[PDB]
Amino acid sequence: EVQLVQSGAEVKKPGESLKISCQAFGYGFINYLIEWIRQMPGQGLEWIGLINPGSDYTNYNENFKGQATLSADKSSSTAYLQWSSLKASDTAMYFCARRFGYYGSGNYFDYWGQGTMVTVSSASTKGPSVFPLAPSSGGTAALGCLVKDYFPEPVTVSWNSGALTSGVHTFPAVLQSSGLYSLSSVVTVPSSSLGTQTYICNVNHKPSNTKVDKRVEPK
Amino acid sequence: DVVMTQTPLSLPVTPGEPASISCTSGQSLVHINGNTYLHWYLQKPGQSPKLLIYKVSNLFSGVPDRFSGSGSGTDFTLKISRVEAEDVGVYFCSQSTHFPFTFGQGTKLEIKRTVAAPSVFIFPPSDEQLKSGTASVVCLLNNFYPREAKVQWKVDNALQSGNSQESVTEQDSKDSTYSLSSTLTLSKADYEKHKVYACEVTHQGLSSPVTKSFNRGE
Ligand SMILES: CCCCCCCCCCCCCC(=O)OC[C@@H](O)COP(=O)(O)O
Repeated sequence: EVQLVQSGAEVKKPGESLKISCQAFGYGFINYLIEWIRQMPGQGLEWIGLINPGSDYTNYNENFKGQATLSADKSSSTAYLQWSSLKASDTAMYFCARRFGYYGSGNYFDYWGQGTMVTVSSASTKGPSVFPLAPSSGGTAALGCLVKDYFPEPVTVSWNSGALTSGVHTFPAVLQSSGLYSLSSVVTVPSSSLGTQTYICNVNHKPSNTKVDKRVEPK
Repeated sequence: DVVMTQTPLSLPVTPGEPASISCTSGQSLVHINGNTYLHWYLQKPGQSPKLLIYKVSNLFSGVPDRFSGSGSGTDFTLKISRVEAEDVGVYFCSQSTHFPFTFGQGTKLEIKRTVAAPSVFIFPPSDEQLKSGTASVVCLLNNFYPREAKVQWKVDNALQSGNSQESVTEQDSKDSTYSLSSTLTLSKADYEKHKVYACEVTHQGLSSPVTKSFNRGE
């Protein structure tokens, strides 16, 4: 089994540069054809380029030439993508992949790195505020937590320390005009339980070392 | 560059029925070497794409023979003999005949189920939030199908614009429904100016538009 392991998530300011890695494991790195492909917010695949570490062979998407630089270190079996003059619109998941061998080789691979999430923004790290979405009306009631004004992505939300998963909906974050993210997490529960059962949403924002438990109660 | 155009953009499918998806390239994908390097990928949310079919019609190892690919030159088709639940996600066509390598914009396969009206809920801003100087008002549309829905915000009967954002769940793997949140954001100063806050929802499942509201206070 061949695997590609990419470097960790990156947060960058507009105008800065980045360099992310794609580490290969298996003999024969020198004959690999490594491609880089980015993917925008639940969007399309943008092909950046291809590199053959065993030679000077590279091919770049013209649209990214002179932002993007592909390189490879044969002694460490690592491929790299450098990107200069980063823009907010460069925010994306960046994948490395090994799909092909030389034309005529009969080789079809489907090796993908796990992806490197890259966020480009002038915003500073900030933990969320957590506000209750209180239930009100015997059938089923909805309640939740609004998780507001954090940066960067992601936050995790559980209910009652992961004891409640059924009927929970945790929405994708939206980026506000302030440059901070916001999301809601909701659950539908029996109406009759509301007087008796406790509901607490548990919010973790790793990038800010933020842990918040918010008890959601009627009224 | 070789532009790849996929249709349809969305394909609701009922398990057991056939499905077919189209990819057109802006130029022939026949390589000088005689081969046609057109491939099909399937991507699931949060994951990398996975190869299904290479060189028009060859099944990648592990891919079941309910998948097939056909076509030539500029016109290509992926087909599924009988759809299964696992076939859901975004299909991409891919060419590696000409640099720069390119991809189609994707076709999303989702489960078709009977029409289900949303359950609608409105949430006033919390006292806690109000103290910090801002008001968020949340409207929840829960467990509906199909995805098309209209949410309008009325504040004292006046239509709001430019101050709300919507977010939508991925299709539920078990009940095949969506849920949607719409969040109206106001300054505290602007929120206390008005009384009636209303969320109006339009959906195929409802006879006429459904409205949840509260009066600021109560
Ligand atoms: C002396 C020249 C060597 C330098 C060449 C390095 C760059 C190679 C770029 C090749 C792009 C390959 C795209 C592709 O689609 O590959 C398919 C092959 O896997 C198998 O081909 P086939 O099915 O055996 O024809």
